[PDB]
Amino acid sequence: SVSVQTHGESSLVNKTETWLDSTKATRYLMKTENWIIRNPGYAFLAAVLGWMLGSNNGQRVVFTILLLLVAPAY
Amino acid sequence: QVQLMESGPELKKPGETVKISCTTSGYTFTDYAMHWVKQAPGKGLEWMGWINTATGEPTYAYDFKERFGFSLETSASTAFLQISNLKIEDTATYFCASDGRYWYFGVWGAGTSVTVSSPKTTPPSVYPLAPVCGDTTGSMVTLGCLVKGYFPEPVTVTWNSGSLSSGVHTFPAVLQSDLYTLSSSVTVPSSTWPSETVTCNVAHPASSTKVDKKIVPR
Amino acid sequence: DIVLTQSPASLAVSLGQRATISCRASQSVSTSYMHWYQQKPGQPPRLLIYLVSNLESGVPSRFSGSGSGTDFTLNIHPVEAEDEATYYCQHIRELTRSEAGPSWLEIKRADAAPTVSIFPPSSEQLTSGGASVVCFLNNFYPKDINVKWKIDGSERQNGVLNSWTDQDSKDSTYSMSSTLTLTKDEYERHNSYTCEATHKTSTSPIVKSFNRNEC
Amino acid sequence: FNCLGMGNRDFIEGASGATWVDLVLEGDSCLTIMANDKPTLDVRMINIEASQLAEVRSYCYHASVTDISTVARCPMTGEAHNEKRADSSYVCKQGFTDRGWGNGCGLFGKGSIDTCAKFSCTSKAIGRTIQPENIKYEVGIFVHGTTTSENHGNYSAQVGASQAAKFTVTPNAPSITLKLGDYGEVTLDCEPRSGLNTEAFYVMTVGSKSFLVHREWFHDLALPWTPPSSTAWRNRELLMEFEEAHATKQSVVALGSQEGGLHQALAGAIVVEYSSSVKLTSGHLKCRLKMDKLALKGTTYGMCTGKFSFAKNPADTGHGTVVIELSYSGSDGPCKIPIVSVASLNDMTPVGRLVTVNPFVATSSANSKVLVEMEPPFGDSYIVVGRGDKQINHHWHKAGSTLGKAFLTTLKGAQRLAALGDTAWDFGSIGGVFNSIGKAVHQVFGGAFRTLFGGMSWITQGLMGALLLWMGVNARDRSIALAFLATGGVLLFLATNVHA
Amino acid sequence: YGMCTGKFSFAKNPADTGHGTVVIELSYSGSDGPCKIPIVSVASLNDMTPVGRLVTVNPFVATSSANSKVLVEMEPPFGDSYIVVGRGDKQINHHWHKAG
Repeated sequence: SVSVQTHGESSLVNKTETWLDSTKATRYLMKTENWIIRNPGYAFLAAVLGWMLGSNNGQRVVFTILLLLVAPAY
Repeated sequence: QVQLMESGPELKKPGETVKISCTTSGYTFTDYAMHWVKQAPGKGLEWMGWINTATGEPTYAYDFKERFGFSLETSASTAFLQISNLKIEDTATYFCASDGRYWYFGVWGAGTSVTVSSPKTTPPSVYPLAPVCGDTTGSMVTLGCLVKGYFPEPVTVTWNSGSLSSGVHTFPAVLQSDLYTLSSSVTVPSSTWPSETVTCNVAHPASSTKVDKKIVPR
Repeated sequence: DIVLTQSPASLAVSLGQRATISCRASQSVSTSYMHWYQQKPGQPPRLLIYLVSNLESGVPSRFSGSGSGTDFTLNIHPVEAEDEATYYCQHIRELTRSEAGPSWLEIKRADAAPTVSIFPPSSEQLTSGGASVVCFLNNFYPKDINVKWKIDGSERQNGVLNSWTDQDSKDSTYSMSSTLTLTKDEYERHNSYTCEATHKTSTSPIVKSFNRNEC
Repeated sequence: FNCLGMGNRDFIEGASGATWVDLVLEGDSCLTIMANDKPTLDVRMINIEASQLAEVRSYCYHASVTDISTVARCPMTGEAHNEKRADSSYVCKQGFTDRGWGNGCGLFGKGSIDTCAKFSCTSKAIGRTIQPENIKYEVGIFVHGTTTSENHGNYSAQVGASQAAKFTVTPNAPSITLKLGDYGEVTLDCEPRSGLNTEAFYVMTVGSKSFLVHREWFHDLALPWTPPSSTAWRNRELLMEFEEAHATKQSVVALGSQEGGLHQALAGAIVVEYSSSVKLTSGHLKCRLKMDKLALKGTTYGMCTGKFSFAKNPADTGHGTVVIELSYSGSDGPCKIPIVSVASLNDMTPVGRLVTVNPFVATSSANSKVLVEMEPPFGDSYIVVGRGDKQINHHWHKAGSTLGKAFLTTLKGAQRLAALGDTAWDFGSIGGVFNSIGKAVHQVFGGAFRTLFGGMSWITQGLMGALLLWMGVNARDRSIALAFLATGGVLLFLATNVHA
Repeated sequence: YGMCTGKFSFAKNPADTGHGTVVIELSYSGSDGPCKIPIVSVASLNDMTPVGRLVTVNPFVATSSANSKVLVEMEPPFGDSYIVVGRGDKQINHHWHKAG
């Protein structure tokens, strides 16, 4: 549809003010943050799954911070 | 400078073929498509189509298809409009254009007037027209010159070698048996006729006839 | 798919007065994509307004207009004698690209009555076998006019050839030439020939008559 | 056309050794060439022009429902057929209506209906395909002579002095030779059809304005579209919907105008205007500047013998140079304008270099304004105009010292490497060996790798790079950089390049 | 047959045959014919050394009639090349690139 699969980004030459540039940073995060605020109860058990498996410490967060970004808009 | 010249007025007969040329200047030829626009006898402008020039591709308007064609010559910057099986209804003026795509064009072609008829080249019948008593109104005697049955156009109708243009109205001519009939009327005061010579000079270089007729009183 | 029509088809207005053309496009929301062409008879037009807000190169700043979707306008506040022409307009978005039934500018002046002169056929034409009775109507305004050929008090519509010019360059009036074509034998079997010209100026038709027995 | 007051002004340091140079330029950026025997040049793009554009297809974003027709039938009858399926203008769809004995039928639980609605497009977008030969490039070129605040920003004025020129390079005529008059002639050999990629994208018109879109994404747009000629469209059922079926009543409803969704579908698209020829903002073109005939004349001219004045006060161009305008009141002209850039007043040795070489007075007329630019060194310097008691000076200081400037070349150099693709090494001009293989190594690296997974948008390639940086943590000896190869650079850089 | 002494023109614009070669059609306006048509395929303009080979060997003008169209094909090398028709000022060139 027209809602998703935007032209961005051209990335050919293009040093200029495009149609939407400064709003491109607000595409995902804010809409995904509005999703995780929409569903806080998920966010509590979300990061729990990272500490469950692998016992490798620092890469357990690699699960969470990536997986917490999966659930919004699938 | 961008100026589009075309083949001039063309004399045709039904059943023949013609290729209407459009010569362009001021730009590289293959870089602009040629918009072809027909002007109907009722002065309607009927758009014929545009030819992709690169690539040499004609794009017809559906009404104009299969009896018309768009052909090109790149080097001399001459666009061609080909027409097969000429018809009398096609008598009209044709135009070309230098393509600015969906905003059309900035320059109009010079125009091509095609005449499809079946006449014989004929000198006009030039008649000095004597005004009657009821034709003299308000100190002026109106005089007139009938130009009848000439082919082809144009005819140059002047009065006393064009010396008096004052009340001269040269009227258009229409088709009678594929011949043209017009009339021209000079308006001069009553003191100037028949005291001064008034002679309508009809120059028809197409038939090579320059006719001089002076109106005489009754 | 889209139908275009331009109104008023003929507008008589003096120079300097604003002329706003009421105009429309049938297939709707053209965005702007509407133009204006001025064409004198026997010439190619000239593009007046593109983008609906913007002139071409050669067209002077007196031309303007606005609109979107269906309706569009051509607004010339200082109309001029150079503006005299047949106004055209044409559309984009969908295809095929087509125009509208055009509109004429006419410079307004005082209503003028025609000068009617009906000439009997020349002696040269009679010897040729035909007779063409011509009727010249000169310097009449506006263009609304009618000619009626009354032969012996009876109107004949056969052999009537009406040649009239457009709005003049000098006095900006109209001139008409009517022609009644007959055979010499049919010419000599009918006596009274007159062309009555009715016009908005003269409440009665202007009657110029001659008989073959008269002079 | 010139580099005066442009947003991006970059320079060229002449090493001489050749009269020809291969440089890439842009619409916004203006290149400035400074060489021996060759005056100071301005090279920039005005815009990108295209002559003839073919119509690829169109898209109807806004539609309306007309003439809803639903032919009801009984269960077990199988398919329902409405007579409107003959015309393609009517949008027909199968379906069913659950039937009782109360409504229209003698059976229960099932049904069949054919719902047809005439399609009416309120608004439609149109795309355009670019032909390579039709592409034109208007390249403003300028050489710095005696100038004012008027003529220097003026084109036709410097054409009278033959110091500025315009021209159109096309694939049909990529080479153009233009004369600078008193300073000689220059030959410019460009590459119009390889400057951009003509077939890489289309030009899409949304509403009144037109915009650029990738042509592979152009066909992948999900929305009712249109063939070039006239009538029969595809996927026009997407702007309309259906509902439950109660007896014969079902309402086909049309989606609203998708123009906003099209503007939402546009993100990195460049706004492009047009009149009779489309003018593109950001240029990419590869040209060859041949300076062979360009030379210096009137070095025969000696110094000016009389007082100077400031027509305008000095300032910083922000690009690293200082420009001044001088009104010379002396009548001894034409004369070479004395001027320098010095460290201290007690030291007459020139240090800073003149941006505009050989300042010269046009005519003997007094109070004639002259605009000459110079590049002072870093630190405290002085602008000294004239010799002897005739001189009026000015103090200048520039904090851009080569420490930070080395990064301004480095960091922007990698920025010059990014977004320019393989043409980024054309700043390696009069190249070969290094510069040749430097592009060649990046050639196949530009034809593979970054372009293979290319299409990543902002944090998509940026976030995984931080996870690919973890690939450099877990590795083995001699295998360290193997997982680290594409991680550092070419990936996180462009992510840091565009923030925002 | 020595070289042709006069201006050239493109009867049709250049394109790629898709088989690895580039064909052009040239309308020669010079009246000095019959003459061998000057033409080459070069790497850069500053380098006059021919690199690409002519598919149609020995291009030739049929008759002295001006504006006579001639269709000659050549095979340019890989990368950025140039189609140069003629010698001296008389030449009109074109840029070609082949990614194969």
